[PDB]
Amino acid sequence: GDMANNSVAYSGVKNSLKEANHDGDFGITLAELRALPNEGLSGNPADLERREAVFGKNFIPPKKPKTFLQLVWEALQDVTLIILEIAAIVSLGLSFYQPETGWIEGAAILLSVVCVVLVTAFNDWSKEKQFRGLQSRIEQEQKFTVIRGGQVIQIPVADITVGDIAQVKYGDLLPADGILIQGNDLKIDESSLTGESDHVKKSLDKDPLLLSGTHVMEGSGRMVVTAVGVNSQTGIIFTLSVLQGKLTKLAVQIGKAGLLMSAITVIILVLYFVIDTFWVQKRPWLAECTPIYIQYFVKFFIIGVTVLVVAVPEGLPLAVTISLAYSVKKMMKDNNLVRHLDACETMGNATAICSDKTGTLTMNRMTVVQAYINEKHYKKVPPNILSYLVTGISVNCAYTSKILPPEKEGGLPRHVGNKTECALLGLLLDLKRDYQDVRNEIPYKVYTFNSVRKSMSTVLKYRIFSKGASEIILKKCFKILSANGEAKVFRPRDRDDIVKTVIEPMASEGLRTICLAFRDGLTCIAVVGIEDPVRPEVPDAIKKCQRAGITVRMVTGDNINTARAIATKCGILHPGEDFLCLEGKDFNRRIRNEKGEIEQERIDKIWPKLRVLARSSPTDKHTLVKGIIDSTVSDQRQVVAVTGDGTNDGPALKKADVGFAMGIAGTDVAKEASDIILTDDNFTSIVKAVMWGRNVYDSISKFLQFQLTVNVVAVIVAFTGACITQDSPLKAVQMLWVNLIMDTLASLALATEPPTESLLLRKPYGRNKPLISRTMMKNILGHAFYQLVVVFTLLFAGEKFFDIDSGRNAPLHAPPSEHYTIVFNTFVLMQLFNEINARKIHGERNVFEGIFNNAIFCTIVLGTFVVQIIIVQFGGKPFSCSELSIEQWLWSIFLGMGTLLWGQLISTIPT
Amino acid sequence: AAPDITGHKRSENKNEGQDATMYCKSVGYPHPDWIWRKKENGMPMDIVNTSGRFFIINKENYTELNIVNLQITEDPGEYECNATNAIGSASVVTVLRVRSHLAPLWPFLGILAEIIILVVIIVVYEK
Ligand SMILES: *[C@@H]1O[C@H](CO)[C@@H](O)[C@H](O)[C@H]1NC(C)=O
Repeated sequence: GDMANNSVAYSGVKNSLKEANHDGDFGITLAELRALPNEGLSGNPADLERREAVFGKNFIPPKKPKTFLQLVWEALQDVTLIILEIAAIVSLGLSFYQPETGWIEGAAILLSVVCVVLVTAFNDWSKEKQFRGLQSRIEQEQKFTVIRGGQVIQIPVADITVGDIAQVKYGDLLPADGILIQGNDLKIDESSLTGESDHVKKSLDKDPLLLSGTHVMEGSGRMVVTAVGVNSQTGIIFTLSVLQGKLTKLAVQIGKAGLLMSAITVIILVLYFVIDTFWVQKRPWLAECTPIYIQYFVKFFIIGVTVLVVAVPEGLPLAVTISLAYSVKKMMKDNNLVRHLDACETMGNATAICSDKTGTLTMNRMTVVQAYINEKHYKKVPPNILSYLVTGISVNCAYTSKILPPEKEGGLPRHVGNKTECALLGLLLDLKRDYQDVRNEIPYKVYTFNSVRKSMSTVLKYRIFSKGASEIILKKCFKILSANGEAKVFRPRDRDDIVKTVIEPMASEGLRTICLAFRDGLTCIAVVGIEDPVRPEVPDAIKKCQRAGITVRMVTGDNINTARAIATKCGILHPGEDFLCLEGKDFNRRIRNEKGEIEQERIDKIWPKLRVLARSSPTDKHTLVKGIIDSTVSDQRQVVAVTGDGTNDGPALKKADVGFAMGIAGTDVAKEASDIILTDDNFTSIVKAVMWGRNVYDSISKFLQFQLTVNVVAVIVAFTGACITQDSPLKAVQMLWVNLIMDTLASLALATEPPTESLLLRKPYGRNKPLISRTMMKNILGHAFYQLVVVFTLLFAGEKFFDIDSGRNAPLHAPPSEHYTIVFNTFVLMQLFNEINARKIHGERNVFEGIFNNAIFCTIVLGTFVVQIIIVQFGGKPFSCSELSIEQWLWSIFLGMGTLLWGQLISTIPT
Repeated sequence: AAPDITGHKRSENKNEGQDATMYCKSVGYPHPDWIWRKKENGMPMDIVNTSGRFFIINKENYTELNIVNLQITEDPGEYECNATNAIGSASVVTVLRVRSHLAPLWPFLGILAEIIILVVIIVVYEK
């Protein structure tokens, strides 16, 4: 409890830029030492908890999410349910009294409505639990660069405190506000706070203040934390679709249709009763014994409401949200992390993937395959060669080969730094020489990549050297080491006889040539031979994607033949016909009249031809993707999935319909603007994302044919049975049980499906193609016909068939039934064996095969089977069944397997 | 007054060897005499005790017919009781049916046959 917190919430962070004239008598490291500078961390993992307790904790929570009691309250306000409760109370009300066991039919409605609303609430609660399970792990991974011991390591963003040091650069965020100390250029964004979406300098003269929720655009530097949590400024101010349109339209049409069909059954029932009693079969009996007649009106009205329960699916778009939730939690294991809940379904309808090359297709573990030291193209792998070791070993100060990973079995090491350099040093360690012996030698001026022509050079002992490209540096070169050796002064003899006749016949002709040049007009030490390996899965993956309609279009900043090499080696440019690449400049030349970028010509041309867009800019990728998603030729076009992880990848990645962002070496501005983070950069993970996007849109209709079948069969049974005899055969509790088997439990059952590889054999859908296809409708009407035939055979003639006496028709009081139990059991077990047969759209026939990837389906179907085994023998007079016995079970299970066979017969007779 | 039967079975399903318990409960005064009949070809017939399986216990206002050792060929049909006093008579109908002679076995074979059909179809298509 002793620090410099004299302003306890605005400690120095009030406003720019008249604050740097007086910052607690204007001394930045003095305020640091009064608050703690470079370079120390802590020793005590409780001292961090002291400054947690004293200003403060970083993690800012939302009011989350809702109590379970809140959702039980929420789902008991549907007007259908409250009308059902009211009529249940009235139904038992005209039992007490009338001029026995006429008591349970209302109590069963009341208690069962309590149970069905409890099950729907428990559903919705678990749904929010899986979205929290997503949200926790996406709250991780955002690490920073804290100066701890000089062995600087990445800690999570929540466990940061005040008094520590952050070492920031271009690409990442500001997690906690503060004070500059050291360097640099350091332009930042301020688009989250101020409307000036521009670039602002930061230095120790103007603005030593950094703001959380912004992100650095270029430069580097080093800061000291001021504030965290809600004590931070953004926290204080924070204190003070695509598919579902079709489902809402379809559900409103079903709502109107069922809302009229229930009223038809009600009107027919009251008319049929009053006519068949009092105006005909009459003898009018209008007398003082009224409430039995009002009691029959109550029973008719309960049939109407219990048909409206079935005929309106209570949550239909919640199919999308359930399936997408369970899909998110199982995607997270497949390297594929979803950040916005609309890029799951949208891709989806992918047509093009404007990918990048470096790291996304290749393995990004490159080697040094060839070389030119002994004058020529000798294959895979002397005081001038000592000088060559001085070049290849004294390149930088952060070469960082940490070579003894990962289990010390197979010689597969990884590295740290820009990986061409580590490839260079790695196959200069394969020439059995000590680089670490000569790296001390101590480091004059070793230039960075920043130069006029952008090489990276070194001035050391007066032996000045420089890495950098052959078409960048070899122009400046003066002479060649002659076989150890001597000097041979340049000419266009070199530029055509070596640069063309020897350099251009490189491998295919990759890759990325540099020189490692002597300085003092230069001297050709050697050049290269560089190759990064394509992943072993990529040439299968691009073919598997290519068959699925998606046209991959590689875009990179690279030159020039290199992209052609990797294109033909991967299989994008099938070298039969077409098409052509670019140099980098010509896409800006094609076209501007007059400056330009005419969407007429750019939307026209050259459209299917850019499979390679080499030497790009982020502005060039933005021009391309902005050209693609437009009003164009084919009027289906298009939905694109761009990748990319540069700092300047803001607008392009933002405009496209589904983003992607690398997540090994990928800057944080790219992730905050993204839509899906990949975790191991594999292009096969984009293939798996396309697979899951197929899977959601198939799982919706795979739910929907089951739900639509149960709706049609229940409504026609209720209507026609209620038109011949004066009641529906399904009483008002077991109708709610069929609600609970078709609406919440069914969606949770068969909406969770692992995908296959059969979802990659069809042309991708267009976003106007209808929701109930033809085979869809065939399965619907076929199973509807079979169940109407079985239910009406067991409803009109099951009494002269095996046994026993006709339940139709019956008085009010009543004995339960015996015959209607066989109707109800054949109906429910026939829907349960349908619930396997609705697992195949788009052709048949492997059911059951293979329902063992699901745990949920295989527990819900057999659980509902066992629950109905209990409900039929037990609780008879409440749940309107009776003590059913074999053999009648075994005939009903025979007819259930009957629908399992007849639906398999519907796999034939196509159109 | 006239006899009036109150409680009885409209049906009875039993199986082989069990004991079919049929009863009628009458009210009225005096207590009526009980006659059990059997419906044959549109005419009421008496119960003949050549099977040795009929046991009638008649009290004042309660009766009970108990037919031991049921068989499928003879014992199912239609039965009735006759509660008769000096004022009149009364009658209700209690119907018996027996489920025996296999008894339930035919659709179990149906299940197994249909399993074999669908498994054969899945075998044929996947090769
Ligand atoms: C039928 O005969 C047996 C044999 O004695 C006897 O016990 C039984 O009471 C008789 N039943 C009737 C209805 O006569």
